[PDB]
Amino acid sequence: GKCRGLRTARKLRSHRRDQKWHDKQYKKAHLGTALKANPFGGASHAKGIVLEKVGVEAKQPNSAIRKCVRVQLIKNGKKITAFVPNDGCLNFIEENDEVLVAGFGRKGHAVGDIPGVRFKVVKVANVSLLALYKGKKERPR
Amino acid sequence: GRMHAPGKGLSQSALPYRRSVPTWLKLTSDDVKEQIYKLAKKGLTPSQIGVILRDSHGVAQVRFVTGNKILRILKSKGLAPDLPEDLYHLIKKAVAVRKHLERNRKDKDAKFRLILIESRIHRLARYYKTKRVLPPNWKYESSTASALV
Amino acid sequence: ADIQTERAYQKQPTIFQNKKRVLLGETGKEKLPRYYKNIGLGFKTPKEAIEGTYIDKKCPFTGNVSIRGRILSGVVTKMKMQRTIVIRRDYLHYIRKYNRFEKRHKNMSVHLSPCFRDVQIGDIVTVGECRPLSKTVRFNVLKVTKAAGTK
Amino acid sequence: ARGPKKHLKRVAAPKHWMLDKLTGVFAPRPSTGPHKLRECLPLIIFLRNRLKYALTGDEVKKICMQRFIKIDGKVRTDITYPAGFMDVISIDKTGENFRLIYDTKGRFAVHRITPEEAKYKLCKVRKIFVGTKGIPHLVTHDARTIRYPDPLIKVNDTIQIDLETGKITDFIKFDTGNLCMVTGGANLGRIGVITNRERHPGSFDVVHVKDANGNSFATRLSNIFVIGKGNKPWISLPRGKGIRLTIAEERDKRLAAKQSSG
Amino acid sequence: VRMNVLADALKSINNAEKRGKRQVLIRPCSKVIVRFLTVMMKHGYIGEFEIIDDHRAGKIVVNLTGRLNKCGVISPRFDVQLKDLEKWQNNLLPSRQFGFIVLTTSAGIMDHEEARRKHTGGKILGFFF
RNA sequence: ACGGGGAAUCAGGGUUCGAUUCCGGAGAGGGAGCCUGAGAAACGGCUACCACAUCCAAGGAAGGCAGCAGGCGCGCAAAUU
RNA sequence: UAAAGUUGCUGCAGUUAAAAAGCUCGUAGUUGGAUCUCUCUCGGCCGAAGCGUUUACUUUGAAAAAAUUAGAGUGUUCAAAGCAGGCCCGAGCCGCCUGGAUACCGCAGCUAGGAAUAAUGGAAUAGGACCGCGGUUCUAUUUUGUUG
Ligand SMILES: [Mg+2]
Ligand SMILES: [Mg+2]
Ligand SMILES: [Mg+2]
Ligand SMILES: [Mg+2]
Ligand SMILES: [Mg+2]
Ligand SMILES: [Mg+2]
Ligand SMILES: [Mg+2]
Ligand SMILES: [Mg+2]
Ligand SMILES: [Mg+2]
Ligand SMILES: [Mg+2]
Ligand SMILES: [Mg+2]
Ligand SMILES: [Mg+2]
Ligand SMILES: [Mg+2]
Ligand SMILES: [Mg+2]
Ligand SMILES: [Mg+2]
Ligand SMILES: [Mg+2]
Ligand SMILES: [Mg+2]
Ligand SMILES: [Mg+2]
Ligand SMILES: [Mg+2]
Ligand SMILES: [Mg+2]
Ligand SMILES: [Mg+2]
Ligand SMILES: [Mg+2]
Ligand SMILES: [Mg+2]
Ligand SMILES: [Mg+2]
Ligand SMILES: [Mg+2]
Ligand SMILES: [Mg+2]
Ligand SMILES: [Mg+2]
Ligand SMILES: [Mg+2]
Ligand SMILES: [Mg+2]
Ligand SMILES: [Mg+2]
Ligand SMILES: [Mg+2]
Ligand SMILES: [Mg+2]
Ligand SMILES: [Mg+2]
Ligand SMILES: [Mg+2]
Ligand SMILES: [Mg+2]
Ligand SMILES: [Mg+2]
Ligand SMILES: [Mg+2]
Ligand SMILES: [Mg+2]
Repeated sequence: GKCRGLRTARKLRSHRRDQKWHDKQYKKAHLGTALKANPFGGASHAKGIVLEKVGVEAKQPNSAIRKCVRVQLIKNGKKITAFVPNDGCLNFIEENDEVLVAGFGRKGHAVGDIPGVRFKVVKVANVSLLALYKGKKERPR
Repeated sequence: GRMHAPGKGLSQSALPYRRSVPTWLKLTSDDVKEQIYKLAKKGLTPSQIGVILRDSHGVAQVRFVTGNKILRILKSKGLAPDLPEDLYHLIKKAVAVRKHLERNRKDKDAKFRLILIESRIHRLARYYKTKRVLPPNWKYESSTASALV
Repeated sequence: ADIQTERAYQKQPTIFQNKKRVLLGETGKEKLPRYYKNIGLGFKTPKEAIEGTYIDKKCPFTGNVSIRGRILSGVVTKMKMQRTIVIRRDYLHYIRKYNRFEKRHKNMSVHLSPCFRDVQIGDIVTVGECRPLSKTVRFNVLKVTKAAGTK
Repeated sequence: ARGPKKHLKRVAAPKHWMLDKLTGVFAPRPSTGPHKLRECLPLIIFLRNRLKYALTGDEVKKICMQRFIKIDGKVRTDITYPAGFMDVISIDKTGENFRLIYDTKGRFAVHRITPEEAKYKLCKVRKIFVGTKGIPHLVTHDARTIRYPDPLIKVNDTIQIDLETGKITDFIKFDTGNLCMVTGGANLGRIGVITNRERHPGSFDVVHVKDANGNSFATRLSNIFVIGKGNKPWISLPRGKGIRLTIAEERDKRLAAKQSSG
Repeated sequence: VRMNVLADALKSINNAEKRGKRQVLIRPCSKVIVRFLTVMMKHGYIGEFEIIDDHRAGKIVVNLTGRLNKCGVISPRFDVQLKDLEKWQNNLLPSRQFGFIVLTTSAGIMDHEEARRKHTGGKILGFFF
């Protein structure tokens, strides 16, 4: 069992400090490898340049073609696959455009049928996708 | 349980509640002390002296009769060994095991038992150093052990 | 003779030992008057300091030091430097979270005056604070009490 | 810093000045003088906040430059002059005299005194030393140095000084049974009789005081100022005689006063 | 080896209480055990007990009344200030209408309420309810 | 990772934060050396090297916004010359 | 951050769901069986001096920046705030009354009582306590009205 002596504070504290490293989330947050590997580098959003448009096949048992864009970030130059979520919003994005990209909602984990996609497009050409979808603002042009 | 064995025996002695000398015992304190001195001069450890007194002279407990223990009586008289009897027996047993082991190199059990005996010797030596019975430089060494006892 | 071991002459600065006198008083005894002082706080001057002949400018009784500050205690652990020893102070540090304690220790280099002799490893020493005598020494030995095993 | 500091933040000012937070960023830093920065009351604070004579700092300067205010009988034009315990402030234009005495709350009080009383003050002996040619010198709590004092006067005693000539008239010895006021700590502003003194060599001494009502407390030796011999003070006391009330009895007194008002 | 005697005595008493026994034999004896039993008996939880005196550490025979739900010991003996007593009361006692925490103070061995009356702290030994 | 006074969440324990108006420390692009003065190794003082950089009649002269506004750049990210 | 008693000191698990070292010895660390109910002298009952074998613990007391938090008072029209305000006027033409509390501030360091619990201490080769009595050596002050 555990030691219950009156002078065992050092042992208890040292053991807890050493056994906190077997927690997945504590080690992920305090090790530094995840932060280094994160393309955003800890930011909530990022800006990138749309390299191209791609279609990702939805994982089984669902069957569909999810429209995504390959983009390259401006601050570090990494390449990222982002999702354009709406019905027909892929026609609002042109190549070589500048887009704002945020996370998908699961802190770096893939969401839904889309395999290996953890980012989504928020604004394209400095206007929000919601405004374009609802017809409140037009593309600058 | 045992210090170096899994056994958990219960065999021991139970002294009677009464501390008074029995009426039939005719011996006085001085006579018992003289018997103790004669036995010690004969070359007997205090344990053997107590065994002899119990078996032959009807002396159930010397501390009840003379008011003192055998070792303290010997120390007061001056007929006391330099090192305690239990440590002497442990060192003698270690010497015997080591003498056996040198002619039998493949007896791993003897090596295990020798390690246990030497651990007990170290424990007892440290305890006796704490009580200043031994000088704070006395050391048990295998070579010196034969001359020690 | 035995005192004079350095390249410079070892003298007590506040004692004038060249006072001339008649030839009758020279024959009697060449006994220099000793300089000593009471350090206060109830500590008594060891007889070896008053009757001794050693020279030590850092001695609390016959030297030019002042005892003011904290009075602490320790156990003698090492005696290998010249006129200075190393003592150890043990204590317990409290950890609020676990409601328990942990054992901790500190080491102090303190100055030992020649008046204190027969000091062994493992006896209790009461030291007092003074001005920095060296890089690491800030305390001076005031009292020495023997261990429990004294005969 | 590379040298002396010349400003004082308003929130970092002593709390017995009772300054408000939203008036400004700075507070009047007291000038160097007889009293410590943390234990004095600047002239401007007493002149505009306590007495309401001036509304701004400019009006305090306009009053001071007319040479109307006197501290210990001498005209001071400095508006940040450090005025401290047992000091006399005279305004001849309005014919008013005040003495700076702590109240039971530990704040300097507006205590008016008779012009006859305004001619002397009490001082605490801080140092006794013999100077050149074997002349004794006595140093008080307010930086006054007096030559040739009475041989019986020692430290921690009280001397009465005539402000006109600056000479000792008489003195009170520090003995049990005398009247004392606490000038610092948690018991600041309390008045009582000394009961006993505890001596700790190499450390601070502790003195026990008991007030008129029988409440007992203790302080350090440096926080005690002997006011009078026995139960009779040598100065006039403020509205409160130095007895500190508890919160419950302060509430009771306030409610009784409200009930009798109207 | 046996390192706490009060713990063994309290465990024996609790086990015998669960089984519906009328008397309990606890050995070895100790004056701390006697004080704890006296504190329990003053509140009517156990009843009269007798100390059998052999020439080595003694034994105790305790009568049971069936009113004891739980008696236990706290190890290690934690220092308890008078302002931290309510937390121990909340953690260890079942309700605020019954139950007692046993403390050893400089005045003696008593319950938490008697220590509140005498305005003193100490070290926690155990509890019973 | 500037440190505390403190902040968020919290049955009782506890976890996380504190560049930021108060108190201490350090720095003035990076180092180093000084004059004056009670007090500075000061930079809205000086003298050099290192990196940038302004005018020039090519001989020379003059630099330090992590002070208030303001400008470029950087970025998801922050105001009136 | 809580939810997470999924980092468990309070307060988690280790036969089969993840898990106890192949076995033994052993230093450091942690833990450890019962027992034991103020003082002479010198000065004015108290004052000085030694206390306590010492601690740990608990209860006091002193010193402990403001601001924030908790909290008392106060109709910022309420509130978040602030430290302000109230009363009679025949007008006080010397205007009157009153606040600007208190609580907390860990650890370490000071202070005074408690004596349970937990450490440590004494007289065993008696060169151990207490009351006395002779022998020897080394220095200081006072009295022989002063001075050697
Ligand atoms: Mg995983
Ligand atoms: Mg599924
Ligand atoms: Mg489907
Ligand atoms: Mg074992
Ligand atoms: Mg057997
Ligand atoms: Mg806790
Ligand atoms: Mg500055
Ligand atoms: Mg000023
Ligand atoms: Mg930090
Ligand atoms: Mg940094
Ligand atoms: Mg909480
Ligand atoms: Mg909770
Ligand atoms: Mg901060
Ligand atoms: Mg900070
Ligand atoms: Mg930073
Ligand atoms: Mg600087
Ligand atoms: Mg700069
Ligand atoms: Mg810059
Ligand atoms: Mg530069
Ligand atoms: Mg100057
Ligand atoms: Mg510079
Ligand atoms: Mg500048
Ligand atoms: Mg500057
Ligand atoms: Mg700017
Ligand atoms: Mg500019
Ligand atoms: Mg913003
Ligand atoms: Mg911008
Ligand atoms: Mg959490
Ligand atoms: Mg919970
Ligand atoms: Mg988890
Ligand atoms: Mg619980
Ligand atoms: Mg689990
Ligand atoms: Mg398994
Ligand atoms: Mg196994
Ligand atoms: Mg061990
Ligand atoms: Mg025990
Ligand atoms: Mg503070
Ligand atoms: Mg505060």
